Amino acid sequence: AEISAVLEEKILGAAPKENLEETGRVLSIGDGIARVYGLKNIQAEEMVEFSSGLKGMALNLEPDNVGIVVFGNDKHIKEGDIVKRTGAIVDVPVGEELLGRVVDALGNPIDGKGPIGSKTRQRVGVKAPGIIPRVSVREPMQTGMKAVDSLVPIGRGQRELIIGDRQTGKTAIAIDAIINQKRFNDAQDEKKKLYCVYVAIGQKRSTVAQIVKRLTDTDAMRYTIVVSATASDAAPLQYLAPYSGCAMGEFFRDNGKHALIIYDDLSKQAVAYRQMSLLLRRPPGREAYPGDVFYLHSRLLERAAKMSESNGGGSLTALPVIETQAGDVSAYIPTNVISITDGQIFLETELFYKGIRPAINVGLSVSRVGSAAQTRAMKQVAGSMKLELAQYREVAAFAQFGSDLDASTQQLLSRGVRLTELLKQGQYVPMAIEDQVAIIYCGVRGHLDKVEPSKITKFEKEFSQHIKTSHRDILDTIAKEGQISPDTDAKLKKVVTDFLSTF
Amino acid sequence: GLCGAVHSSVGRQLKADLAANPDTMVICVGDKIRNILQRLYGNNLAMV
Amino acid sequence: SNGQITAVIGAVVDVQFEDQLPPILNALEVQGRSPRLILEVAQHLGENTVRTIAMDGTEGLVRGQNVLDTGAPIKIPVGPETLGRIMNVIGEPIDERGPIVTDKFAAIHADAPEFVEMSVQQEILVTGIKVVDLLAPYAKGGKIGLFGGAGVGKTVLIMELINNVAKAHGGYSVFAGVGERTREGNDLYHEMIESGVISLKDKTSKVALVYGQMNEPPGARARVALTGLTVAEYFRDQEGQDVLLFIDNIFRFTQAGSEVSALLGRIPSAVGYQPTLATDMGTMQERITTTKKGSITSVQAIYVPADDLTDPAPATTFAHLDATTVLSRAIAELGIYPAVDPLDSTSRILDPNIIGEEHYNIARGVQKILQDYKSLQDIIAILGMDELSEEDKLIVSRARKIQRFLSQPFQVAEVFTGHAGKLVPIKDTIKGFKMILNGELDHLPEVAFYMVGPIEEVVAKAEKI
Amino acid sequence: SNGQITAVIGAVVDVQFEDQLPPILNALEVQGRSPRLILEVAQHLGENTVRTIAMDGTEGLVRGQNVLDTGAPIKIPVGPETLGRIMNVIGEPIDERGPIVTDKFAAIHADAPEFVEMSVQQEILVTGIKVVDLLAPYAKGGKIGLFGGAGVGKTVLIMELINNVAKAHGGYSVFAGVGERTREGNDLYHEMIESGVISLKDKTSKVALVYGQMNEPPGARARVALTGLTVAEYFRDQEGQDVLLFIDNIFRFTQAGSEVSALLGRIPSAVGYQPTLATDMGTMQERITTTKKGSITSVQAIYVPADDLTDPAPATTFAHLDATTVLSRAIAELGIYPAVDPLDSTSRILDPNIIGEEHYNIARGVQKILQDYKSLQDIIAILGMDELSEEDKLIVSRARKIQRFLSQPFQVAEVFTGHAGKLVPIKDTIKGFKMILNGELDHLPEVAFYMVGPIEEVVAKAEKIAESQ
Amino acid sequence: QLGELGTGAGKGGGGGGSVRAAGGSFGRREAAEEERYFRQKE
Amino acid sequence: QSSRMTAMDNASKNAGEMIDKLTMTFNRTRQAVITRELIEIISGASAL
Ligand SMILES: Nc1ncnc2c1ncn2[C@@H]1O[C@H](COP(=O)(O)OP(=O)(O)OP(=O)(O)O)[C@@H](O)[C@H]1O
Ligand SMILES: Nc1ncnc2c1ncn2[C@@H]1O[C@H](COP(=O)(O)OP(=O)(O)OP(=O)(O)O)[C@@H](O)[C@H]1O
Ligand SMILES: Nc1ncnc2c1ncn2[C@@H]1O[C@H](COP(=O)(O)OP(=O)(O)O)[C@@H](O)[C@H]1O
Ligand SMILES: [Mg+2]
Ligand SMILES: [Mg+2]
Ligand SMILES: [Mg+2]
Repeated sequence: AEISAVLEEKILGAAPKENLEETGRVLSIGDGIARVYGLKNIQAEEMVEFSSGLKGMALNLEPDNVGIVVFGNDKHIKEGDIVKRTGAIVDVPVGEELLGRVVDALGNPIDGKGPIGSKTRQRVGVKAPGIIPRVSVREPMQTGMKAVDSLVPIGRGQRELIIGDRQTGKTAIAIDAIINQKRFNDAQDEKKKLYCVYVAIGQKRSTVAQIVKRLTDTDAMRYTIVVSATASDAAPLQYLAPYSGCAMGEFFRDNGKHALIIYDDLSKQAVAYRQMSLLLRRPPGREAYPGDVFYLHSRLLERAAKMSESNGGGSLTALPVIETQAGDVSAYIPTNVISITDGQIFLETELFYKGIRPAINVGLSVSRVGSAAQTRAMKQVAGSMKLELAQYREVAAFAQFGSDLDASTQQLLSRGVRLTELLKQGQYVPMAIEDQVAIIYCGVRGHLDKVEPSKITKFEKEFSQHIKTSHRDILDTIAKEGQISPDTDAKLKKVVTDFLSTF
Repeated sequence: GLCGAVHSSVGRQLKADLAANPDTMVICVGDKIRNILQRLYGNNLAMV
Repeated sequence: SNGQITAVIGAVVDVQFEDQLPPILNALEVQGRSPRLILEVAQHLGENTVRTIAMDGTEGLVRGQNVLDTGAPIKIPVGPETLGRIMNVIGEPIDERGPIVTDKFAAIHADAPEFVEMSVQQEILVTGIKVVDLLAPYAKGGKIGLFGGAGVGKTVLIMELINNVAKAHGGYSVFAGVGERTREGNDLYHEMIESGVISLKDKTSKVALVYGQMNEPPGARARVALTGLTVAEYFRDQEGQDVLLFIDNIFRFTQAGSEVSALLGRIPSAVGYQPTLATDMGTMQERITTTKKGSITSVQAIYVPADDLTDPAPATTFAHLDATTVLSRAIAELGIYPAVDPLDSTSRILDPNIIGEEHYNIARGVQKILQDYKSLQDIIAILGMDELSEEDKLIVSRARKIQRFLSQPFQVAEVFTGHAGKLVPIKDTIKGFKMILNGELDHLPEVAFYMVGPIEEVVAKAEKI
Repeated sequence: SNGQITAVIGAVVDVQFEDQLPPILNALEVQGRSPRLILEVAQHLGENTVRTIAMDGTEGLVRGQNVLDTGAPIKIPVGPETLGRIMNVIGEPIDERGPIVTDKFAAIHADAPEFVEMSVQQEILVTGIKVVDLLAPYAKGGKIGLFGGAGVGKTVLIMELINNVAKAHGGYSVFAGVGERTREGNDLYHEMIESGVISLKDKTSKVALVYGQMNEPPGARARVALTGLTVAEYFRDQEGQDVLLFIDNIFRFTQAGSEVSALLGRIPSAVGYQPTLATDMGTMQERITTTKKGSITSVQAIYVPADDLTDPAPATTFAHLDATTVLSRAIAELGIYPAVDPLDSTSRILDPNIIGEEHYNIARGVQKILQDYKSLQDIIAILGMDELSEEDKLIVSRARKIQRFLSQPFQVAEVFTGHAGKLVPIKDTIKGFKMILNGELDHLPEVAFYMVGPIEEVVAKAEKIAESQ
Repeated sequence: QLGELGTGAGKGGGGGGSVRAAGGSFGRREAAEEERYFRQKE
Repeated sequence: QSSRMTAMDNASKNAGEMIDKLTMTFNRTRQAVITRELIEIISGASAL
């Protein structure tokens, strides 16, 4: 602390007034970093307020100055401006008043729909739940996609990474998961309701506006909170936005309800955090990232948990998004998030342009919850599907130069081709779990071997309609039983053969 | 096999014979011709 | 107040003030310079010293030279008086046609429009380029990026877009030459005065030119894109117009920022770039958008260094664009022009509910054949064409016919190619690729599909052989 | 003495003392703090200032806050009272079962046992895993490393080793959860309770758990491995027991040291790491050893970043282990579980004079067939299977039978797959692979060798396939 | 999408020789001819 | 035999060309890795 005014008043023995323990003055300001002299009673990661009305967070506490990141444009901050302590660390509004609202990283509404009447505020940096308060992940979290709910299942309380290149369908997976919860939120079952939270980090405001337009048209906005820290916002806002959205989802998790968080995308939050660390003169590491960039994502995603029945039983499900560069998952940030999350959904550009949409690489996509994240009917049909897809994987290569094949092998090749075309699905149309089970069950029991793969989608709509208004007793029978009995299997096969004769 | 386009083009010429003389039995010397042509005209193969 | 120069290192000048510091982004004017030298305040260093970035050359500057504070950021002329004129980064006219007499001025630093002022409507902008109109169609009002290396063709592609879209356009256009050839600026300027888009006689001009080229210092090259934005922002907001903004090229804005950042005392980021690469780009790119007041259709050429799409500057630009057009050197070396990569260009309007079911299915069908061709090309390279007899050879034959048919002669490339330029309606484009996908043209040679616009010229070329 | 906080930058806190300075590795406690934040002295900066790393979150720290020197390093409770309990990095009970009432405390920093105290006993530890028992057999009292990337099966393998060894071991066991998922720690805690290894009622608990997970700061994740090691060292030394030390994941000890090393004023090393990587790993690993007083059988899961075994953290760990089992993604993608690479996993007791001549010759014979299989695959790609001669036909056929037979269903993975778990004796493993090498089962299909424990189940599965088809 | 055999070691499907580790289409050819032979045997 | 001889001749020439291009790509990537790793170490050393 040796500046010319402070040095000179130390020579005179003036003992100056305006004591700098709850206040301070800016020494240097630039690139969103303000070095402030004073603020002696300040706390680490504490909010401050500048004389221009802007807010800031004190990250570096040093004997001479305080390193403060600026929540906005630093053109308003000037050298010698008065910085005041807020007195508390960063907190955001929480509650159900934020459902249907678009907010920034600090909780201020940006959709122009008026003030938010929230009653409670939680600090964004709470500690994750421990070993005791959480229970094993057991409830299915329905994405609505056949390739996800069967092969890479997601349970309530699980971090599942959606990783891929640019324009591979990562946002498509996340938005369709939010849209799929319309069925459960309309129903009377309070246990199966899911309140989604979408966090947009570093995107365009027109991209976020297109997201809100899609969610409002599908009426998914009533249970969705959109936290938006776009590219025009400051790097501290984009860094703070996943923790703000996590705190909003932690309100539902701690109150017995089930919430879903999408961080779209965490690769941009690392870029924002790298910019703050470099401009705070902290020494960089791999790809100029700070050392604590792993702890950045680990302390965020660990707060996604399935609480025990003594803590209300609520869950917090996280779907982080990571963008790779030409499929390089050996980079610093994709490697960290893969090692943190409970599973991955790899999306490949080669599969995307081969017609496979969603472009999920089944050989690279894992899920550490396994069959416990699936319902009983889905577990019965996805296990048989995983065996048949494994058998198809052994025999799918024969189309390269093979010409004569065994009759059983040809049946395996034909059924697996039907299954690969079964896993394809259009965008913005998530299907219910009963429809996914029924279509997959027909695919793995040979009910589609006589159908050309080009008409699989037409069969998927029309046959499901036929067993909906006419054979709804069978659907009630499966729902009450919870699985597929041999008698129900024979009944469904007879309806399939009757429908194929009429087809 | 894997000698080039030998068995593929010869079988292709044989396929043109199947579109010209569908009722002609064919005696093949080699399994590759049998592999290609059994799917199309397995009812018109004398011996391989 | 009045300051004095403390340090001059390249484009970065440190100025110390006595009474009151100018704010960040304020414009400072150096006194003893015969042309105007403008310094833009970047940061406060302490001890009443600010660190500035010069918009021109810093040679001849001495320490202690008086610097005047204008009290405002860089304000440039805006309005109808800028149409048909060429201005530099600081708004001075460089067309030697006198001053830009106007009452309207605007700072080149402005906040991006808020989330409320966003338009969600998407309509297809028909270009006349078959590869663009089919696989990655442009939105009428939206951000379009032209990724490519050096020589793959981005100036030619953006000049063809000016020739097709901007000539028949009910509105105004803005061209921002950012770190490109001054020869190209002279060629485009005389192209406008010859095509009538710029009128030197009366006030019927429709395009405003802003040029900071590759001979300019890094301060001018990192701010002249903001000057082109400010002219286009005035037309969108204060007049409600539909504006075209062509930027050639936006990588030079980021590259010039890295050159200044070396002298700003920052810890370098990945691949030697500035730490604020994404934030500076995001602040600039979010101002280029269509709001409820007016629409801006922006086409931005984007240079990739060393033909690397994983470089931080092109990679962060990908998320700012509705439609991307990635130009490949391998395609250009095959003689296919425009060298658009079919499996790397996206549109964000390639949707059955936006462009139609038949347009979407043909585009997805084309990409499926070309992706199957890329998978088979390793067998073709080492072993040869002997693979799967009828099936894979039909895939190769159709894909090579599609690759030839994606090529198209440009009207702006007619001087150095000889082939007449073709403007192809999008109905003829989807009809032409549907004929190739259906197998109706398997008997034609693949030379007949090359460098001809309509599919009727393909069969006419085949009959000529 | 008493000190005051000078700087707080990340997980690194600089504190200044007026009296005598605390030594390096001493434990400091922040006074005006509710969850008992503890700082560990890392270096003396001069001018009566020491630089520390925080064992908990640093939010809310104020410059000038009083810090108290405990006069000793971090001391944790040790003894039988830690059995069936969960401890954090600083020894506080995090299982919500009240305080750990005990009389014995041990510092988590200690010197490694000397060269005179080293034991050269090497006897084979039978685990029931066929690829482990045959190709890279574990030794009792030796160090075992489970190398692998993310998702290859290190956690499932270390859960299977706990099920097969620690349930009927005899003597205490210690699990150290270092920088992993809290869900996995909750899953293991309840699996131990259901298995009876943890008793919530009686004193018959066998395993002591120490957990510092991904949500912990880098200071806690870089010291929690020393906390679990201190519990294992007390059981080895002060009780003479045979101790099982399961660590997952030991890479997080290295990674958490690299996160704070930049803020400690260190130039980065190659790739990007602390310059003290080999020394910090060496001091930690050489405490985990079999003394002449007692034996510690250590099984450590080792994360391989981006599946690059030449990364400095897995590469330095190789020299510290008697047996290393490398889990490969290529093996896992084929469906083979466990995904142990047969041509990348080594053991020190893989000797004719330790495991017998028949065990050694079959293991070397298996590795020779699998190596020739990799060499022949390039000829298969170009020449095709048609032109290979009957010798290479039998090499490829027996290699695929061997490669399928290395897979095995796990009891802890039964909920994942549905296959019942199987435990295979070492004698049945040697006999089963000898039959495949001799060619006694050349008429069997290769699908009969997939996910079956003994070779008698291979014959039964082949008969079932033949009878059904 | 299933990680076809021979597409690459760690790339979804593969594991074995240099061609199978490299993946692409020759690893697919190696897996195709090998699995065709052993399916004919069974 | 003539077709198999000229097919292997074409395959060996094409593999030889692919070896040369992959060798230059390997040399560029090896040099880029060394340069990038050293710049990261220098940046960490200079930031102290
Ligand atoms: N299952 C699908 N079927 C059809 N089109 C799809 C599907 N999934 C995604 N798409 C389309 O592919 C394009 C890219 O997908 P999306 O934008 O979701 O990917 P992304 O990885 O989020 O891209 P970005 O890198 O721009 O964020 C969009 O035009 C989207 O409509
Ligand atoms: N559509 C086209 N038709 C024919 N030739 C073309 C076309 N586009 C580009 N070329 C060729 O490529 C050259 C490069 O043109 P252009 O200036 O557009 O490239 P660029 O990407 O802007 O490169 P630079 O980095 O030099 O600005 C042209 O002079 C011409 O030879
Ligand atoms: N022995 C096994 N049998 C079957 N699947 C396994 C086995 N081991 C691992 N897996 C697969 O790996 C996933 C869990 O991997 P895990 O052990 O958590 O990896 P890591 O040790 O790297 O965390 C499971 O979803 C499962 O599908
Ligand atoms: Mg997206
Ligand atoms: Mg150009
Ligand atoms: Mg693990």
